[PDB]
Amino acid sequence: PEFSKVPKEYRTAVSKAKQYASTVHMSKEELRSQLVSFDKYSQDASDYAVENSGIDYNKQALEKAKQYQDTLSMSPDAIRDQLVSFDKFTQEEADYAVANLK
Amino acid sequence: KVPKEYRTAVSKAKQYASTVHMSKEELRSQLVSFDKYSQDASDYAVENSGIDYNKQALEKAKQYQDTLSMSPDAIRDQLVSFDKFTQEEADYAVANLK
Repeated sequence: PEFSKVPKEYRTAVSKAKQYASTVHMSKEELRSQLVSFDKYSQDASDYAVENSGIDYNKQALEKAKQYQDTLSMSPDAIRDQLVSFDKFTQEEADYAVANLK
Repeated sequence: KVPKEYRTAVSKAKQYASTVHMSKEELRSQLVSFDKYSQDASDYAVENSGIDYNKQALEKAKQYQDTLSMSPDAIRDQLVSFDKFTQEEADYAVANLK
């Protein structure tokens, strides 16, 4: 749905989604839950924001993967499972993240 | 009295405490592996940046609760087992969840 025909709330949710993605490295599902649970956006505004904020979730997975590697010295395989099972990144996002680790 | 690099490590440590919310042990490792500080500069920074690790545990507890819809008890275990916060930091964090 085009940006100009969308409620103000959806545009504010997009602004908030961009803030979260630039600071905390969330998967689409983590961000979807954050916008509803913390910011109190409706499910529809959150669902719109996670898809329409220009977020590259492969890059989000890579940044989270680097954090796990640097803060905890977790193995690439342990990081891949954590990103999928726990953070709820897709398998392809987690595979891309770990292929770009040290 | 302290080297410039110890003071920039403190300034870097404060940046993580305002946006990322790492435990002392996660931050100690981060400053070395990611930021390329010496182990001595990192060990100094994690203790001398005025960081409240109780507050860091609470901020990280809120992230788990809202991003993953985690229960208070699952968050408590996660903060200790995964994040390496102390038990006292994790107990404070969970007691302060709404």
